[PDB]
Amino acid sequence: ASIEQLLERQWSEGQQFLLEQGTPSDILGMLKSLHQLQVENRRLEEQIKNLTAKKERLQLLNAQLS
Amino acid sequence: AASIEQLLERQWSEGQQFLLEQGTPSDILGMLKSLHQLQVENRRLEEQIKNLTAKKERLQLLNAQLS
Amino acid sequence: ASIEQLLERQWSEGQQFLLEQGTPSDILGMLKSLHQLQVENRRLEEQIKNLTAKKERLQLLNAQLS
Amino acid sequence: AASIEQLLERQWSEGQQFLLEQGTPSDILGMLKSLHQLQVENRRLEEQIKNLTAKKERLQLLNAQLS
Amino acid sequence: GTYEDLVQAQKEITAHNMQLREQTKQLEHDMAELRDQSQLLLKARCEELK
Amino acid sequence: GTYEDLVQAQKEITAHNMQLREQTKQLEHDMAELRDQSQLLLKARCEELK
Amino acid sequence: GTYEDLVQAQKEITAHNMQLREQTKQLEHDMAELRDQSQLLLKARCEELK
Amino acid sequence: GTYEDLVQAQKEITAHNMQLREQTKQLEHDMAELRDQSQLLLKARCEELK
Ligand SMILES: [Zn+2]
Ligand SMILES: [Zn+2]
Ligand SMILES: [Zn+2]
Ligand SMILES: [Zn+2]
Ligand SMILES: [Zn+2]
Ligand SMILES: [Zn+2]
Ligand SMILES: [Zn+2]
Ligand SMILES: [Zn+2]
Ligand SMILES: [Zn+2]
Ligand SMILES: [Zn+2]
Ligand SMILES: [Zn+2]
Ligand SMILES: [Zn+2]
Ligand SMILES: [Zn+2]
Ligand SMILES: [Zn+2]
Ligand SMILES: [Zn+2]
Ligand SMILES: [Zn+2]
Repeated sequence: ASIEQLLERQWSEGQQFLLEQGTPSDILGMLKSLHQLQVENRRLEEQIKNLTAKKERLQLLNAQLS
Repeated sequence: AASIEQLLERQWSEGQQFLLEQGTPSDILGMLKSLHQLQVENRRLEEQIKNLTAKKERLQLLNAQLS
Repeated sequence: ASIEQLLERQWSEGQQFLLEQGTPSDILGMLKSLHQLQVENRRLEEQIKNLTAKKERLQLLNAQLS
Repeated sequence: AASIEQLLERQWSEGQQFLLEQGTPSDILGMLKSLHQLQVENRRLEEQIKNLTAKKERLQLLNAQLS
Repeated sequence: GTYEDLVQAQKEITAHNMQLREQTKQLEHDMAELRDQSQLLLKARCEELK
Repeated sequence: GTYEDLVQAQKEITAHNMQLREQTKQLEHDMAELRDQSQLLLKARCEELK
Repeated sequence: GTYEDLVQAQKEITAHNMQLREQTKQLEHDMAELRDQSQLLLKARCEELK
Repeated sequence: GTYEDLVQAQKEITAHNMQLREQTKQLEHDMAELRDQSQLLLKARCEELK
């Protein structure tokens, strides 16, 4: 596989590559913080997407019933 | 991979191959691709800025020495 | 006035009467707390009433326009 | 007011006179009035409870003394 | 709003009243039983004076 | 008793007021949704007029 | 530079996520309003059928 | 949603790009001016050797 699994695998790749590169740990700690934010964001975006879609279906339904 | 640039380019290919296979609209893909290309150009510019900034300072010193 | 002025005047009456009566101060302090709560409640009830009325008018309007 | 009861009864009259004059529906007024009357009956009951509770305890002691 | 508030107040005041009535009925019954004992015990004391 | 009645009234009105502060925010949101919908429906009715 | 870019991305996504937590609550309320309205409109259509 | 997010990302990435281009143009201009001075000053040193 899904969007989430591919993005975890790519994060895992990138993180390894940068460690081999000697990347300063403050930059790596920041990237780790960003990764967490992006994973959290995906869960919240999906909640919002599902609720939004149901809201719009209900608005349509209520316009037909009124 | 040789470099971060090559890794990002590979990771982007994988992602485009995934979205195409799950079936994402042409417009959304075309949007994501131009974004990708701007991000590639932006990193190139960030690098060139860093390099030109150091070179400028060395020329300032060179010019003072030659005067 | 209005409802609010009459209720303040009645509170002022009652409070005086109970003071003349020797009413224990813990009971009077509680009544004072209740009075404040009721005045606060009136302001909140009026906000709610006005918003509720506008919400219902908008729902009606949108049912007519759809 | 003579008493709290008389004050509350007066304050209620004033309030009913106000609502009637601002023009409140018959049903709402009829609701408020039965509420008022239940509150009057409730205070009367609260008082009688207090009095009967003390009397009961004095009879318990009286009966123990008479036995 | 205030209509639903009045319905709720009615419910609570009425439940309070029901409870106060039950309590008052029991207290009156308690008092009646205790007064019966008082009258019985007084009568026995009066009989002991004769 | 009357003391306990007052304590309970205090709690109830305190709770009710906090519900009304929350409901104010909900109703404000309800209004933004409604006005947005009004604008969309009006625009669509204006399109049908041509 | 790339460092500053990352700090800014962190702030933006942090802010966006807090907006989405608030929007979740709004949308939950929107749904309760909508379902309530659905039930009312359905009941009224059922009344007209007789 | 994600569509509006992509529009917003586009806006920000494009603004960033515009800024980076302006900065790069100015830096190239700075470098050109400084290299002109370098060539002038070198030539004067070479002339002093003759
Ligand atoms: Zn992860
Ligand atoms: Zn998910
Ligand atoms: Zn590079
Ligand atoms: Zn590319
Ligand atoms: Zn006051
Ligand atoms: Zn007011
Ligand atoms: Zn009394
Ligand atoms: Zn009365
Ligand atoms: Zn209320
Ligand atoms: Zn019994
Ligand atoms: Zn009571
Ligand atoms: Zn609402
Ligand atoms: Zn950048
Ligand atoms: Zn909403
Ligand atoms: Zn978003
Ligand atoms: Zn210049």
